[PDB]
Amino acid sequence: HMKHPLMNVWTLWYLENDREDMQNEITSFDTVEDFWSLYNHIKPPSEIKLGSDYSLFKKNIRPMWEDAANKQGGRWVITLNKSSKTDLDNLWLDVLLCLIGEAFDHSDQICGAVINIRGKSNKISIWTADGNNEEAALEIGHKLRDALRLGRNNSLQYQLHKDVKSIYTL
Amino acid sequence: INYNEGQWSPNNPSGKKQYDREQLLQLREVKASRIQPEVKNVSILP
Repeated sequence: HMKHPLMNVWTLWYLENDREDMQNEITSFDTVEDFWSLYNHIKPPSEIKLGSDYSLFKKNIRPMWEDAANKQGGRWVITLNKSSKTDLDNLWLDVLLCLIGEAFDHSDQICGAVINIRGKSNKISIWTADGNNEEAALEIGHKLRDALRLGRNNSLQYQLHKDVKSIYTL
Repeated sequence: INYNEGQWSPNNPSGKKQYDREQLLQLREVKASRIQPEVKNVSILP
């Protein structure tokens, strides 16, 4: 009954690889308890089919970089040199808790997060609104590196959606 | 759970709606967090 409200409304998406039509809107939530109600009953990233994606974006922002909300932005990309069940699920969940918990000073610049299950490599990305906002992108990047305890097995790179060169590397 | 000064809590509805990782995970086990949600797609259900 007495749920903890989130600062923003969030929507979970699931892309299933096949021949926009495959992006599927799962559900939306605006409290901590409603988030856990969702996460506790769905497959972790380590269990979804090869070629699928999970995405968590603020309500009415689609996980598509060409949309107006994302067109001028970029993404912090996390790569795993050696992938494992543990790192995939822990990193994705920790990323979701950073987003819904508003762990960044530049909250307004966060659009959402995407995890790509691509077999031998896997990517987790945090999409921001403006790739030219140097202060916000770096503040979010430093927070990710610390909150996720990224290290030798990881690389933290900021890339413009329009671009493959990187703007920043942590 | 424990709440920081200025943070939103049932005792402090005016507080900032910002939550730490540890606080969020502590709420994972409450009764409201264990209810099954309504979802459109099934393939992501175990």
